[PDB]
Amino acid sequence: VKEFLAKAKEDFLKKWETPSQNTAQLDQFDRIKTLGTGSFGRVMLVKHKESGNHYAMKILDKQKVVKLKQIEHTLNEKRILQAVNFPFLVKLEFSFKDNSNLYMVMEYVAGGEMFSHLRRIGRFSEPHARFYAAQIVLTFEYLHSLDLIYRDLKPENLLIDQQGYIQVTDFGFAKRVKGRTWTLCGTPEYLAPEIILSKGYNKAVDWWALGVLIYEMAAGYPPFFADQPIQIYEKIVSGKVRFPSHFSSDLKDLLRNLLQVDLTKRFGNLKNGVNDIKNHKWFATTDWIAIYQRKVEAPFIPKFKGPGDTSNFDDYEEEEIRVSINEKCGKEFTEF
Amino acid sequence: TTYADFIASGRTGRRNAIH
Ligand SMILES: C[C@@H]1SCc2ncnc(N3CCN(C(=O)[C@H](N)Cc4c[nH]c5ccccc45)CC3)c21
Repeated sequence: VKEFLAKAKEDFLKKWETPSQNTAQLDQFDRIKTLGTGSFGRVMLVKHKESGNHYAMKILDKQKVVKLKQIEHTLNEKRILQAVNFPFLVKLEFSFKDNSNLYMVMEYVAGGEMFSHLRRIGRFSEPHARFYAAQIVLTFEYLHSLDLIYRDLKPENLLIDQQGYIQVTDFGFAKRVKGRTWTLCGTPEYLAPEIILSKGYNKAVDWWALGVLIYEMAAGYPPFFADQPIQIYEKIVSGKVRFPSHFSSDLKDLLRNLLQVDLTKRFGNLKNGVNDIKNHKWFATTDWIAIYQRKVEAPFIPKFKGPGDTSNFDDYEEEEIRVSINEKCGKEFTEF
Repeated sequence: TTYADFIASGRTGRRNAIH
């Protein structure tokens, strides 16, 4: 594993130091349908004209990015995504910009969000939840070894591919950082206590969030929920967790060590690092190399309906892609 | 049950990032 990560790091740093830029343009694609949405634009299923391949095009309105003060985070997202390479990370296939928008064109993952399947089915069995969890463990091992913090783990940001495996999307809050960092960002249910308490935090926030994800997958609801974000934060900070009746002893023990307020005690954050998690009883049946190699048979394979089927995705209202004749925010996004 | 309280709550749909 040490030699694997060493070469991964040389590969990543070459791309981090000289990023890809301007690798397509809007009129190379025909827009088909919205696959998903957010505050600063949207994701569309598109067909690339010359190859016929389908992609998921994330379109960000530069003026909305500036309004929500996400300039630097959007530059982080794209610089990081163009540089990384791991089986469970979605690939950025192209990127470009025009007078109005920023574009990141990814491989289209037609199985939909884990969030959809999780809410519909209700909850995942422990073997089903552990198969997904193991991929996230290996993915955070890889990201953290590049000094990247992910910061937005949740079922909404996990897509299920045609093999039943996970692809992590949405690097909007990902950041390359060697020290402590301070931005209040993430999703409320998934925030580690040290984020809420404004004291500076590091990569162990991702391992707390893996705790929240595993709990939610296996319970069907998160460990801390309330109608408003402020009431969510009060519960996280008190830190008391209750477990469903059906949770295994092994699972509850893993969760008490991930959802641990005390940094000196939180798994993934000790001297043994990720191996405290890999070697936990809950993961005893996990063959870590076979998961990396995608040799493990997936517990659920979304119904496949041909290239460009969107039936594993919700419907969304459809709006014009406006491109001004005046360049917006040209300086701010120069490096994009 | 916690499941009922969750299902009756206002946070069962896709959740937005904060900034
Ligand atoms: C963009 C990812 S990358 C490959 C892929 N394939 C299919 N659908 C996708 N969707 C589109 C729909 N999504 C959503 O609607 C989310 N519920 C909200 C969201 C807003 N901005 C984003 C940026 C990246 C990922 C998701 C979002 C997530 C992923 C994606």
